[PDB]
Amino acid sequence: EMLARKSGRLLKGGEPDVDGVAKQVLNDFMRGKIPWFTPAPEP
Amino acid sequence: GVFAKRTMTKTRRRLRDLDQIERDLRSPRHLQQYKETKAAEDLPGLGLYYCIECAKWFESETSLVGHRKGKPHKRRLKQLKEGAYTHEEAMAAIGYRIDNG
RNA sequence: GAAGCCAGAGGAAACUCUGGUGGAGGCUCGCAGCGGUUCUGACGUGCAAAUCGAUCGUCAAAUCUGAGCAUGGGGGCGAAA
RNA sequence: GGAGACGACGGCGGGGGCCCCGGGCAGAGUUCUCUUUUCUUCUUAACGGUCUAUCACCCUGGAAACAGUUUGUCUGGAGAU
RNA sequence: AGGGAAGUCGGCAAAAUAGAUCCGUAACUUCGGGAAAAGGAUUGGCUCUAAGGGUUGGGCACGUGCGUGCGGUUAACAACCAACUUAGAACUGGUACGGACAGGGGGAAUCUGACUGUCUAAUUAAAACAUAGCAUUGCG
RNA sequence: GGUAAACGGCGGGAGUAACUAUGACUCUCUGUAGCCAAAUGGAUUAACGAGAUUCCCACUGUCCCUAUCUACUAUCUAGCGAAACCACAGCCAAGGGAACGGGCUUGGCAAAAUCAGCGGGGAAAGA
RNA sequence: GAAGCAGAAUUCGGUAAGCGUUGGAUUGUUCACCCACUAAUAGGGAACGUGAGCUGGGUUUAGACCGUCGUGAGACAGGUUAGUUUUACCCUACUGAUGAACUCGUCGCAAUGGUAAUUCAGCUUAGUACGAGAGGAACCGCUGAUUCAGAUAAUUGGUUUUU
RNA sequence: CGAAAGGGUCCUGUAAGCAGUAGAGUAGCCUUGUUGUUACGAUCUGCUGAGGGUAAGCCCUCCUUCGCCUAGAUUUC
Ligand SMILES: [Zn+2]
Repeated sequence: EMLARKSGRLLKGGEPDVDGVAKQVLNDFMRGKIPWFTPAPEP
Repeated sequence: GVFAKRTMTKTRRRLRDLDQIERDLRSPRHLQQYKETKAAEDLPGLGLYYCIECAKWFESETSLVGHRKGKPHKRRLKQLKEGAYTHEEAMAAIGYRIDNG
């Protein structure tokens, strides 16, 4: 909701578009726009 | 300017009635039930800026203040000053009454 | 709403900020014009051997257009199909 | 030596014609009520005369406490006002 | 009507949006843009109020409507003339107020060609062609 | 002899006895956000597009499930008036070796002359 | 009809085609499988033993890229995009509508052709039969509903050139 | 029977015109404000469920008017 109100992803009446914002966040996670990795097991 | 004027009279586009708005102005409990039937997270401005007379939510306090200067708000005020049509006035129009003993 | 220009406020100066002014662009919405995207479109011995309607592209320029003149088939011309 | 003789675009200023407004004479229409009303004519050629009209140029003089000045910042001791 | 893409290969078609004033406007970016992004508040009629202009016009002392020598910048005043915008307020009708007409639906992304432009007149308008930029070769 | 080293070929690194091209013969190869670079480390490229694709909100006669209204036709009349196509013709069923019947065989049957429609054959695609 | 088939729910088999057999999701794909509702979501033929109704995939004229092959024109293991067939007034069939002859008309008969209903639920039976328990029927009787069919417009919605 | 008309029944929504100590306000004349007054002024109120329409596929009307009528032509055991 905070991301939607910040980026202006509003439905009618200013209701935040959590569906579209979640899709955007998932695409950013998948396409190397948010940093993440699996740490290797320790020997 | 009315949005989608063709289907304004559909039941799924119905707005709140003037007698209900009068009851909201008179009793805060009835307004509380009406606001309970809504979800605050989906409301404009998180439901903080509300005009009871127009039964309307606004995105900001400046938006609400600017709406109060418009003629729809003044039309609602004039309608409320004249009074809402009710079942009791409908009874009095035909000269009927309720006998409870 | 580009350069140029005026004023005010700072800054040692260079410059920085604010309000104006100005009127640039193979910029943009869009009328004519030019073009020709779409539609189980009209028409299908048609009004027409390519027309009609709605819709659409472009619209100050690599824009549109007349007349005069030049290039002629082993050729010409071709932002090339 | 000059004229013939020359691009595109932008805003600004002058002039003609058109459009618009007021009065007046004459005519027409409206008129249950209202409307001193609504409408029509009221023009002036080429060619000449005369008096004038931005730019620019000339004379005096010598400008800082710089000045003049366009919507648009150009002009001036190479002489401004 | 009620439902709202359940239709269909596919929202094809239609519907929805639309003028103007005001609030407000993200990621990304070649910093120029994106952008009318998005999302909101309003608009009729009447009766008023306010603001924004033009033209003309100064007292003495001499010579006689002009020449000097002065003197003063409250003309900050009078007279006359003129037009269209902008802002503010009350009242009032309402099912509608850009009342017909005219008039963006918007958003998240992917592929693709840099862009403006051009061609298969009469089935293909495009990742095709051209383009600026870049690189090579030949020639005194 | 030198290469645009273009096409092309091309697992490396040491050696030597060859001694120059071709060598040949052994050996053996596996930071939950850093460092270094002239802020950035990019093509995961902005803008633009009647280019191709997926989804969301709004929206609705796309359906569900159809109904109704208007104009112009179709229809009827007066006048006017073609063309395509055409061996002959046009109800079917079973059989008719060459996997074909409309005509033959055997049956069902079968009654003048007509109008609006219709799209199963038959005709109909500059087929 | 048979089965440890108590009841309930079934399983296997027989006669039977009278009557039904449905939405929907998914095109990185042999589109076949998932989900639900339901009494049930049975299977086929009349095309596919070539073949003009409408419209998507095999699918393929001419424009264009990308991959593979080729010196090349070009071809293909391939992948992508955009792309012209456009009757009916004829005969038959079918659906309806007239009709000569028998004077006109009224009331009838009925050969022959067609033929129509379907399934579920609830109340009662009954918490009964049956059962250790958990559970748990049916016939007669009654009332609704699904699908189909034939009508109708009092009411309610829709439609408005009643311009 | 037809054309009108009247009544009913429906549809809309309160006609034209006049008036009003209703009307935000503005400008004049004077008693300079004491509905001061007059003028204009969306709108409001009254006359007024009024006006308008009503079969074209609505109803009634010997007893509300006006008109029409025993044809013409063709054919038939
Ligand atoms: Zn309000």
